[PDB]
Amino acid sequence: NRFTVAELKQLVARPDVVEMHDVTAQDPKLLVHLKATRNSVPVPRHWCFKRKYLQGKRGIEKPPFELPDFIKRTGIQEMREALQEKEEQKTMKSKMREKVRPKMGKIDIDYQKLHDAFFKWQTKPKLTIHGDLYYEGKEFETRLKKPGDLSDELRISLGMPVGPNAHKVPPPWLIAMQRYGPPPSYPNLKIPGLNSPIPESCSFGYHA
Amino acid sequence: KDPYFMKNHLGSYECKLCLTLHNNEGSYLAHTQGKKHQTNLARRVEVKKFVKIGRPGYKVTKQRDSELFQIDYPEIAEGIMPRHRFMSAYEQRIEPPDRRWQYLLMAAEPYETIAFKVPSREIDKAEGKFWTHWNRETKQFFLQ
Amino acid sequence: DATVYVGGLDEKVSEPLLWELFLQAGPVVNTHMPKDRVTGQHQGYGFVEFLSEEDADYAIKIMNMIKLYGKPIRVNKA
Ligand SMILES: [Zn+2]
Repeated sequence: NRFTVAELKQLVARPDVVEMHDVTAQDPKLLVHLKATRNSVPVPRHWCFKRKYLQGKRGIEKPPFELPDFIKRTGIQEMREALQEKEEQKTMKSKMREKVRPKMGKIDIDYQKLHDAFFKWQTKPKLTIHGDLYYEGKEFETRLKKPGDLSDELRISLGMPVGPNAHKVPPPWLIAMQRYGPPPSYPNLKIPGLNSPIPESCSFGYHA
Repeated sequence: KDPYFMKNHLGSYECKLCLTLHNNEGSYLAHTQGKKHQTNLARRVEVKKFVKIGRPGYKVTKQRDSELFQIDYPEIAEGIMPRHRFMSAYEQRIEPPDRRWQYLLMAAEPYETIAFKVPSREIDKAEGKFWTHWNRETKQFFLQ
Repeated sequence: DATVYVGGLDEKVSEPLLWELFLQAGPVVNTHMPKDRVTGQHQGYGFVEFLSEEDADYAIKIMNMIKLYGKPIRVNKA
């Protein structure tokens, strides 16, 4: 009755999406068609797991919270942190004494700065499109570069200063590329001092 | 000095090797005893506890040989012969500068451990069976 | 045939840094970068898979001229 992954991959016009469990459904052709319909999003990854979706975030320590910058430029973090560290020294004698004789105006910052930071300097955050669901590892897969450019980080590790002089700056594989040819797999790569002008095509290289 | 007790981002406590969550102060230190913590401690005594220790410096008699230390030791009354070990200066109670040499350490139970500085890299072998002798009757200890 | 061995890698090197470096010489399909999982430490070597043999062999020929953290990188056929 349940035909295997082979024949289901043969039947469907897009066998990219049909997985191990879809042969065990109650309507495989419909399910794999809806899995391959256009702008739908897939089922969350933890429907088959054993760990209740986030009880694997046990031992990892994380930062408390980064306030957004427009709120940090109100000084509320510095005043509130100083006030908590002042209140952490108080005994219960002075904690119940300043309950009946309160010294007020401890922060009393202003209202024009707050109304500025919520209306003048409001910042659009970094949102995401509707397909991009969340899984447990998501914020630590951050690794997700091009030929002809090298990052500052990689250039520090290589000892390769970014400059425009295409011959003293180049990557140390320049001499070998002059001898052996340009990349077999980048036919349109242009390298300054080889097949691109040295001072003109200073971006290290470019596909053109 | 527990190296696995963690406090997380919300004011609870966690065993880090066990990966376990605990609500209050008293629920971690009642978990350190228990079959989850002890067996994970084993996966990651009595003779050490009952060592008699007066800490009495014996008398050594160093002497330049050529082809040796002579420690007079009062009675142990046990079968176990005195033991030597070569130890580095890297770990110490005060940890001060100039660490970088080796000590030939000698010990026996009731009484104090003795150390001998070695500045040369190699001259002898600080081994137990190859190069020690125990005159248990007169109670002088040997090592060359 | 499409995979090269990379050696003499400082353990501070990341898989993204290896990817950035070797994509200058040809498109890279994948990188296998062995790690002691108990200590979380890279082991001084990696395998870089190119899309074909010609690309990998070209890489080997042009790849012996890089120092990463002052250490010269070795690239060999495997
Ligand atoms: Zn535990």
